[PDB]
Amino acid sequence: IEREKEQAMAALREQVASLSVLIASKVIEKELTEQDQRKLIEAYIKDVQEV
Amino acid sequence: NQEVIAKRYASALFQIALEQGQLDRIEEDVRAVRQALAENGEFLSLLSYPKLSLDQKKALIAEAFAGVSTPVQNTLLLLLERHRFGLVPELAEQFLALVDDARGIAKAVAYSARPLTDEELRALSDVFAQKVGKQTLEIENIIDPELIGGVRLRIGNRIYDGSVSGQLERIRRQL
Amino acid sequence: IRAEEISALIKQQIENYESQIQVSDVGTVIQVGDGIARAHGLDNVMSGELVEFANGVMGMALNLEENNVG
Amino acid sequence: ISALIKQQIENYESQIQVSDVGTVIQVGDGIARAHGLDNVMSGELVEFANGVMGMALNLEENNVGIVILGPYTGIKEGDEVRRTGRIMEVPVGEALIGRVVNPLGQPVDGLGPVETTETRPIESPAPGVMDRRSVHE
Repeated sequence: IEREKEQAMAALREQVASLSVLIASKVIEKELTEQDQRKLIEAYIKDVQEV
Repeated sequence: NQEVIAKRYASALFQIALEQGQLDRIEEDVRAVRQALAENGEFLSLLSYPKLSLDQKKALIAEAFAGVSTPVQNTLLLLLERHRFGLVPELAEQFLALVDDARGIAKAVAYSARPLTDEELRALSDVFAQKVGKQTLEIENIIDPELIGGVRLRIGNRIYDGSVSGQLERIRRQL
Repeated sequence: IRAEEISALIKQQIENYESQIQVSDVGTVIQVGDGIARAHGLDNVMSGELVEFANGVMGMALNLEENNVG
Repeated sequence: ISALIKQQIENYESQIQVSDVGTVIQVGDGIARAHGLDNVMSGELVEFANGVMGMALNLEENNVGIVILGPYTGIKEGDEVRRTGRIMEVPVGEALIGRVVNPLGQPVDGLGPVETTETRPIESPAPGVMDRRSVHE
């Protein structure tokens, strides 16, 4: 029961983690794409150059 | 087994094109032949038909491909006599793949959610051509919006995913 | 460029020999031997189908492979 | 659980990564062939798209004979097979003691993860002739 209990807790974090990722993406998706896309390309190019 | 047999033919045509010194006239013609054979598929079923004699099929190629280069015409007439005309578009595609290693150019496909401007395309092309070793780099863009505000670049078989891979690695490292 | 002209030439070459592509119901033999035939052609054969030759000798189509009929 | 999740979100930094990918051509009864993967090694963990692992035994002239280490019914022609970069190895330590584990090193009895620090490759050379000693105990 003690082990199971640790598992129920972990499983519980995971079910919730799953929901959390889907919303984080939806909020992210909702955010601007004009200026932010210009930053992301600029940043992408800069990043590749570090890598 | 078919791709390596196409690669043998494409390497032979590549060696004769590098030896004869007429590389562009071979390359553009094989590109045109590959486009024409990808356009229509009934020509293979025409040339596989048994009641047509081999001289009629050879004259059919010599009439239909009268404008092509001479080593390309000799290569395709050898392909006809070996019953290997069902293997010609793969060897044409692998010939165009192998000739760009002689030119040094690589072909890259970039999946971006927004259509990128040409200056950033040229900058990333020069940067990863200096990285990969190419003299210049060709970039093919796509209009797939599934990426989360970024571009992912494919250099041959090695990709550069940085659009949704941040959130994917975040939810992978969280759990 | 030249690819459109080559496509038009091969399309005219297909349209010139379109009467000899009667292939969809008849066939021509490739291999003959030991009680076996392989026939190019015969697009609309059923499997296990009774099939007559030019002699009136009957035959049975067992293997319906991609480019020939056993 | 929220404080540890916030600490993990603050500690993690986003970056780009390579994959050295290849595409499947044949999927059949536990074994997949694949184009690409031009720098794959003989005998390494090669990872499919749905998270199932696989070992690369046959390296051939234009395809890799990948032997699928799990349920293969979710793998189709055209899936992406990324390269991990490490020879077949199992997580080996003191934490394995008293515990039921599949041959990939994963706990199968369902009692939590196995907390081992260092790994050992599964196909390693044997002890030599001078390394032995006559069996006496």
